[PDB]
Amino acid sequence: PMIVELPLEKIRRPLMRTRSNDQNKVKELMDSIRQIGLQVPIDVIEVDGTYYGFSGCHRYEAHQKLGLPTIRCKIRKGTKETLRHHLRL
Ligand SMILES: Nc1ncnc2c1ncn2[C@@H]1O[C@H](COP(=O)(O)OP(=O)(O)O)[C@@H](O)[C@H]1O
Repeated sequence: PMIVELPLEKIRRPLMRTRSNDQNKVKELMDSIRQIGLQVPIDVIEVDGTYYGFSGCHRYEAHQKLGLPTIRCKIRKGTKETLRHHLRL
């Protein structure tokens, strides 16, 4: 697993419907990343040449509200089942 800087516009976020993000943690992470940068890269799954992200909601929102183009990611080659497992009620 190689850490890659992926643009924010390429990570599909299917769980944005459940975006109960506390702006306090978001702003704390914004300040910390603006200080020392992102330390824990988010988890991204590649399926059929498309990137999906289910964790790292606060970090993603912080990168968005900080005006940063890319974010560090640890990409895992995934299948249709691990993509379907995350999309199961
Ligand atoms: N530069 C950073 N400053 C502060 N926290 C960071 C940084 N990089 C990664 N993190 C991680 O962000 C997490 C805190 O946000 P959290 O809400 O848990 O993340 P998520 O976005 O997955 O919900 C911690 O697990 C922390 O290790």
